[PDB]
Amino acid sequence: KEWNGMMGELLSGQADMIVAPLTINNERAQYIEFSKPFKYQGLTILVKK
Amino acid sequence: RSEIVDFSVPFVETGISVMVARSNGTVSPSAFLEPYSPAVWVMMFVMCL
Repeated sequence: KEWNGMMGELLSGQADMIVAPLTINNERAQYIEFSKPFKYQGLTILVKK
Repeated sequence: RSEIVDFSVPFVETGISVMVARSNGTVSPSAFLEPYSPAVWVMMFVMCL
């Protein structure tokens, strides 16, 4: 019932496209459809110099 | 290939990358002979005088 954030907006019907830095994972892929990635990335740690 | 067939989520990344041999043994720069800060050298000169 609770899809918080921009994902809920697309699913509910407010917006039919979610152009944004949206990561591709299993949970979202089950409900919405993901296009081919436009940028390959991965989690990393940022620390102060 | 994606126009006549239907691919899936890319499970491995690829691309036109560049391979360059690493420069073994980085040489100390010209200004590597000064471990002392510039204020260090000036203070030493003033003390000598």
